[PDB]
Amino acid sequence: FVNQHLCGSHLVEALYLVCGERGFFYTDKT
Amino acid sequence: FVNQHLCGSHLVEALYLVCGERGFFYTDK
Amino acid sequence: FVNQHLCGSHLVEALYLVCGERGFFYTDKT
Amino acid sequence: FVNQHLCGSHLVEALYLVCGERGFFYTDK
Amino acid sequence: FVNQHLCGSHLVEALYLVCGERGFFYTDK
Amino acid sequence: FVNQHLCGSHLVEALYLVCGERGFFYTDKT
Amino acid sequence: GIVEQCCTSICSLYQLENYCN
Amino acid sequence: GIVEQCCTSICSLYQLENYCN
Amino acid sequence: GIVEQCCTSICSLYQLENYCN
Amino acid sequence: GIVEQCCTSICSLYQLENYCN
Amino acid sequence: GIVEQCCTSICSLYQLENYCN
Amino acid sequence: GIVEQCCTSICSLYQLENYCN
Ligand SMILES: Cc1cccc(O)c1
Ligand SMILES: Cc1cccc(O)c1
Ligand SMILES: Cc1cccc(O)c1
Ligand SMILES: Cc1cccc(O)c1
Ligand SMILES: Cc1cccc(O)c1
Ligand SMILES: Cc1cccc(O)c1
Ligand SMILES: [Cl-]
Ligand SMILES: [Cl-]
Ligand SMILES: [Zn+2]
Ligand SMILES: [Zn+2]
Repeated sequence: FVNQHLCGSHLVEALYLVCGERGFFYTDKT
Repeated sequence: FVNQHLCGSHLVEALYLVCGERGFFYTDK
Repeated sequence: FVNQHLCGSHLVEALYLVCGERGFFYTDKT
Repeated sequence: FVNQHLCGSHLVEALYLVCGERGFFYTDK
Repeated sequence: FVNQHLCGSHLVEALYLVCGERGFFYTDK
Repeated sequence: FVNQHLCGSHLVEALYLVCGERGFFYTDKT
Repeated sequence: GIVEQCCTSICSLYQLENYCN
Repeated sequence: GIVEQCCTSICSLYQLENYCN
Repeated sequence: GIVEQCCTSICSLYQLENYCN
Repeated sequence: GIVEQCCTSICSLYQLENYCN
Repeated sequence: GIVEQCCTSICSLYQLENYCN
Repeated sequence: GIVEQCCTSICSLYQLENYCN
């Protein structure tokens, strides 16, 4: 897996594939 | 099962532009 | 909508969805 | 109407790499 | 021939997240 | 073609279309 | 839901905004 | 410039539509 | 146009360059 | 290969990792 | 924050899954 | 390195094809 900052759509995208069927929650900044 | 999996790709990305800071859940089923 | 700098393909992509059926014009730098 | 709408996604993005600074129009119809 | 060409788009991108620094080859045929 | 730094998935993506049927090799950092 | 609805027909930004928060 | 209004500075939605056909 | 032509068959970079400027 | 296998059915990250290095 | 753990600092895979449903 | 030639410095098209199979 990437040792990189995932910063945007890339963050989401990543989550998208990491999580897959499970699904996910994106809060953005907190 | 791709064409909904490749579709979703886009949805999550566009849900990101539109939802800004509010955030979203992505799940179904 | 995002309070963010949209910097590239992201710019285009954005336009793509903001505009939709209308369509768009991308000049790049000016 | 997605599969031309998801397709286009890609076209605009690739028209961006290739057209560099000249720019493009994206429209039809 | 798109729907494998638009598909691949995604594969190369996801092969990028997952393969990190090891790298990959993308080819067939 | 873009006079820009191509920095990630964008790098790959680019390669993807530049190379096409030929195909490609991504080493990442070296 | 979003997928039946937006992966069959094109959701505009407006429709998509529905599935925020 | 869209670039100079939305890359060098942040852009609103409205501000984006300025650039539709 | 681009969509009939490139969303049915694969446009290479070269074909795509046609719809610049 | 990857395309027959992942463009027909969804490859998870794990399956995809197979085509690294 | 996923953003503050994976954008402002690098994230591992594990670290990402924390944010699945 | 493609990365060190096209990320750390700008790359031309040609310069990219160097990295095709
Ligand atoms: C539509 C759907 C169902 C289940 C999980 C998901 O991430 C998405
Ligand atoms: C092909 C097409 C028609 C109309 C509007 C668009 O943005 C694209
Ligand atoms: C599947 C496939 C065949 C040939 C070339 C490619 O880049 C990909
Ligand atoms: C923006 C977007 C992407 C994919 C499908 C849709 O209905 C809408
Ligand atoms: C680069 C690209 C994307 C999608 C369709 C095409 O014909 C070409
Ligand atoms: C991540 C991904 C994208 C496209 C097809 C797949 O099987 C998997
Ligand atoms: Cl697609
Ligand atoms: Cl970026
Ligand atoms: Zn796609
Ligand atoms: Zn990016």
